[PDB]
Amino acid sequence: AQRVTFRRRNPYNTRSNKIKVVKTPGGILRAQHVKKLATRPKCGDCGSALQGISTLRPRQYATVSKTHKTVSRAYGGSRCANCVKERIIRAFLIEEQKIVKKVVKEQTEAAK
Amino acid sequence: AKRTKKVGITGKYGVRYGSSLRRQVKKLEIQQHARYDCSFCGKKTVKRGAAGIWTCSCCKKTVAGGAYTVSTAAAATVRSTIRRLREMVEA
Amino acid sequence: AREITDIKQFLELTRRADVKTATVKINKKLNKAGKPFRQTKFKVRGSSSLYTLVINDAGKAKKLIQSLPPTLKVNRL
Amino acid sequence: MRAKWRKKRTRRLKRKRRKVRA
Amino acid sequence: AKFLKAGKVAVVVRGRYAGKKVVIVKPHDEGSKSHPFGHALVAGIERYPLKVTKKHGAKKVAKRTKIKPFIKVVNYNHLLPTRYTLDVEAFKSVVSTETFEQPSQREEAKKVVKKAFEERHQAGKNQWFFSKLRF
Amino acid sequence: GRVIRNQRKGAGSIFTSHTRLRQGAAKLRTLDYAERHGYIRGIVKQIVHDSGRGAPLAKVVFRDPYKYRLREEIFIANEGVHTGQFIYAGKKASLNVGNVLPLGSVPEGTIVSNVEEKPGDRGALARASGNYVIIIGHNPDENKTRVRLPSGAKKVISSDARGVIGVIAGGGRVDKPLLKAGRAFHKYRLKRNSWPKTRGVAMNPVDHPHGGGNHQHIGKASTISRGAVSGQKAGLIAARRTGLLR
RNA sequence: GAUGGGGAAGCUCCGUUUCAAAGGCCUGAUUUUAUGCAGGCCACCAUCGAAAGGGAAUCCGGUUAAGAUUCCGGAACCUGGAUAUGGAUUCUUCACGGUAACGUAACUGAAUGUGGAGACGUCGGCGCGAGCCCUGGGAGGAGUUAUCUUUUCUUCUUAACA
RNA sequence: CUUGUGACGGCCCGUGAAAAUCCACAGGAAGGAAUAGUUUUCAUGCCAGGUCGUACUGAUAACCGCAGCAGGUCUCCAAGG
RNA sequence: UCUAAGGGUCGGGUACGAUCAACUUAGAACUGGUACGGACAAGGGGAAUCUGACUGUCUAAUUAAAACAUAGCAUUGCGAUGGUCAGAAAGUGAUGUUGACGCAAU
Ligand SMILES: [Mg+2]
Ligand SMILES: [Mg+2]
Ligand SMILES: [Mg+2]
Ligand SMILES: [Zn+2]
Ligand SMILES: [Zn+2]
Repeated sequence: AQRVTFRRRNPYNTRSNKIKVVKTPGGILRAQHVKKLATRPKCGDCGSALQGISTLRPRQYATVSKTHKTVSRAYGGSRCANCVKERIIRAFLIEEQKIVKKVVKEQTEAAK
Repeated sequence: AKRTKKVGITGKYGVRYGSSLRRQVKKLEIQQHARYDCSFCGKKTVKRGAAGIWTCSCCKKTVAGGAYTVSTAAAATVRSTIRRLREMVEA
Repeated sequence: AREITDIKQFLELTRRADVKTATVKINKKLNKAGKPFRQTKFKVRGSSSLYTLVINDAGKAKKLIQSLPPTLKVNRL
Repeated sequence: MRAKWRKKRTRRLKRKRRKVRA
Repeated sequence: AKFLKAGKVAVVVRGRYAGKKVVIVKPHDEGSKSHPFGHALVAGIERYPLKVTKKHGAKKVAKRTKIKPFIKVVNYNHLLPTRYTLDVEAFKSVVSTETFEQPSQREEAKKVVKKAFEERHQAGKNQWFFSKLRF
Repeated sequence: GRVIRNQRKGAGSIFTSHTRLRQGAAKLRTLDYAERHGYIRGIVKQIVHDSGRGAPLAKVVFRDPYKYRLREEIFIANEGVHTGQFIYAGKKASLNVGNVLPLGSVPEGTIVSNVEEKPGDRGALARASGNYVIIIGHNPDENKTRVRLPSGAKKVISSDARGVIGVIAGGGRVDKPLLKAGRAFHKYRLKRNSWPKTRGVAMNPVDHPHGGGNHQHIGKASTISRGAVSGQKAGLIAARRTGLLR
């Protein structure tokens, strides 16, 4: 039934002043300030969370290696897999559309 | 069971504000909170986000529409006469 | 603050030219209700980490004790 | 970082190539 | 009729080589024991050769005309077949089902697939196959 | 006497508009070269809600023709525009909803919105929700177009002015009763400090022309001359007629 | 709130990117050498404004008459800079594996562009976690005991970091 | 019970900050091996981290109300019946 | 002093049995100086009239109201070289990151 205190000079319950009660090896209860939780990185197109990317505060991404921040695909840590797939499909199909459009538009005015 | 005889969603307003005002508010909130057919994915998944913003939960499209309904009659007749003028401009 | 689980990697760690100090800890442990055995912890102080090797067998534990280098300052406790 | 980090990387490579120049 | 033949060129849409152009050398419509799906035994380009102009004299040309190939089993649902085609005779005998599960054989097959791709690229063949799909 | 409330409003101390949560000025794309010799295609990325505004906004992305980069313009969303729609802006643009054709190149009876007064001010007319401008006639020699405004007025503007084809989204808003002083509070809380309104007849005579008296009454006539001065213009300014017509 | 400007007899007022010739950035080249001349890149455009907003990184035990997340002992982490060794990669120069979602100790990438994080209302119910509360057995200590009570109270703990 | 969090649902003519800062992707400039290199986003190893505050009260006696004034003054923890 | 109902987890070739743990409700006897939400805690109600629709606000230190506000209704001005308002002036401002489903005045 021990009661705890803030360990810093902020006495207010702000977003950066979150505490958690822990039990020390001395057998007493003590507050422990916890940092704010990280949000998962989002896809650029669909806006959903990228799978396989570590979830850290933005300064902490400079400490981890490249494997924790990337996937082994084109647009790896940036776009979702289905978004990359559909833009590959879109790219190939409408360059083919442009080829067919170009040959038809040259052919009609070559005939006329 | 049918809990209210006639007030429906305006039953949250109690006896306040007058019955004829509550009638208009009921008629517009039913349109405001109903679901609509998505013109792209074909499902009954379009809902209002804010006034004029109608987003589909399935295919994640977002259409600009009327304040309380997804399409107003003024916009319908405007789209009809734009289509008619576009067919006339080649003829 | 790190667990090391390999004997040969522990031996090559003990001669890392920044290691000065090791400590050997004896504990009385009970794996089951009838068997009080002795556990040895070999704690090697590196420059940024403390590496602990846990040995549950006394013959292997003492064999590591003569296997320690002589320049390494050891603490028996 | 990435900017001061790339500057530190090129500084390390420049120093290394200057000493292996000799 | 069916079109997923042993000489077609496709674009991979999933995996490490997504967006890369491959040539099918060995179709398998009714799958196998280790692959219970309709698949193929494609070979493709991981690193495309770069653009070559008049300014580069022969050293940058030999540097920029390098091709890094790969060989891969892929599902048909992870392929996008195209209208073009590419002749296969030089390496259809050296890439096969037993040349996988063996890194030495994969290395040896990738060497000769690389040699074939460089000779076809230094000849004026298949500009669409050797171009990079930009997306 | 004191300085009255509408006289105090022009200093802009507490009467400035609350613009913290607004997403930018909703202007048309600038009329550079592409928009007056051909067209240009952009993309609708998202349709968003604007604080203090009844209409939604559209974030349209174009490519800069002179530099490798992307430009993001804020349009006022027309009713029917969806995300992922291609928007065409220019002289040669096809006549569809959302396109940014100039007014000289649309036929009779066209309904447009976000209309420039002069060519180049990037939208001035018919910008509130549900409003639109109708093209009433053309005049090729001395190149002007007549337009019908939302007020019913008929303007004669240049034929090089641009307008977005269709009506502004979010129409029919004012048909819903607010029902609550709290709803009016939250409505004006993001616009400006002009609410609640104390009647001037309920004041003291130091505070308003209408104030004072042993009964709440105006005193003189409430129709005020246009030549009146500041502190006098409280009432119906320059009224041609009053009363409810039948 | 300066500057460029424009008012004002003037103390000063307006304005904050404006009717301005508004600057600095990296590679280097040269090794009379200093840092100009080879280059190339970029156009925000002062500054002030939160000990409750955003934000790199520390915990436990002990210690004083009076200090401690600050001292002592132990155990960590971050930033800036130096740097060598091992590992990795390469004669197919700049890695392999998995159908795939993706995995690993690593596994060049300038200019320029794009995306993400920072970065976000309120209420309601439901799920999960931590601490506290309640409680059983057991190992210790204390209390009541005419009678009764295998009883009443108390100790049985585990930090950051990996 | 207090508190943190997750997936949701209701509400709005209210849809509920900005910047510093950090990371990734696209691109392929340039540099590159064979008797040798290239890499320090992998591991280990080396050095440094300046300035100012830091005691105590925070209220029927440490603040403001002429004062050791029943007044006023923001917030965290919260046992059993 | 009892009764009844409301569960979990394990068990079945190719209907049930075992174990464990909850406070919720309903009912029945019996009993007492008819007491029992036993202290604490805790609505007086009805029939009408005047007035303001309601929630809300104000005269800090004599007036909290029927006063003010309010949603609703209606009128007026204004298409930017503009309406209303500011400034001694200005290459000056507020509405205005605005445009008649808007702003301003009643
Ligand atoms: Mg990963
Ligand atoms: Mg106000
Ligand atoms: Mg009067
Ligand atoms: Zn995506
Ligand atoms: Zn849909």
